Amino acid sequence: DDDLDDLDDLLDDFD
Amino acid sequence: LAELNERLKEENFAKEQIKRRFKQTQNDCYMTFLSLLPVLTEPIYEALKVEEITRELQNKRFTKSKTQLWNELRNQSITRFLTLLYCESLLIVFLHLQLNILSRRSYLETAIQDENLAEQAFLSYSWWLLNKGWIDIKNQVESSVEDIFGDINPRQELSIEEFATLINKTQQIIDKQIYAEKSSTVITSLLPPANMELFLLQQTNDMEFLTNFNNNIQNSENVSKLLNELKGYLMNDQVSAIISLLVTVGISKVLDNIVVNLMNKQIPKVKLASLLASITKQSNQLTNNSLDNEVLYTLNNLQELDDLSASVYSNFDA
Repeated sequence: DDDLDDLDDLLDDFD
Repeated sequence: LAELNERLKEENFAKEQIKRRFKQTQNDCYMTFLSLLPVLTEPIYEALKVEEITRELQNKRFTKSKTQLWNELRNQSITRFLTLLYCESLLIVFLHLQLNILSRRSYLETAIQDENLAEQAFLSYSWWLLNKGWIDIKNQVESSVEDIFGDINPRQELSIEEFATLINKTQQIIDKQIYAEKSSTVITSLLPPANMELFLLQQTNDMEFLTNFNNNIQNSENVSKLLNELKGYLMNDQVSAIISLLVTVGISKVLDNIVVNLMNKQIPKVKLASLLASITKQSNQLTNNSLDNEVLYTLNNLQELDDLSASVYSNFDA
């Protein structure tokens, strides 16, 4: 759930 | 002596012409591939909506659970990348076999409209993969991606070699399934079942052609001959090896590019998610049908593929 939290940053690397 | 020199000038002329024709046929294969590639990529991109999942996850940041979306993004981003690479490879091999068979036929007829009709039809069969066969490949890829990546947390850090190895394991599973005789998936993905040949032509050609084509039952028999030859080649282990090799070389170029971008930025391990995003950007490069796309040039000019093409072109005993 915090694993998920940290993953959030990486969403921008799809740009 | 004079007449022997004349014969050797004729035979030189013939070998020059045969070599010129082969060379031109190989360029025509690459050029036809580039023209068809958009017709293939579009369906795949619409079906595997990597970008839509990405947008939904971001929305959540600020209805499937986050956990669900992230596992979905993992499978679909890898599935799309390998589906492109496999479908492209199959189209490349398919066109090299088709056009080389035809070119040989033409060369022999010269060396010696109905004939042209059977050639036109034969060429039409690229529609199948573009409008059906790719889905089977995508299903097989999706299954195999699940088998290897399904349990891996997107957060997990991997090295590029670790990731390459996982990609390679995925590939070996895919290969084992698509070449497996059930006629293999390859065959059914590139060629319609017998009962659907006339359907394909009706989807690809007009009534004028169809009327002319059906006026003479020899036209259908000629196409059946070309398809039997082609299917013969597709069932061959050496052709299978080449399909696998094309994919392998594709993956290699893509991963080299990812490595370079990394090194440039600053190899430390990177999170799986980062690799999913990287692959997706590189995928975009596989779909570019430009003359300056070095990856697609490479795939269309591999030695094993030239060797295959040349064996077909020179198979006069077919």
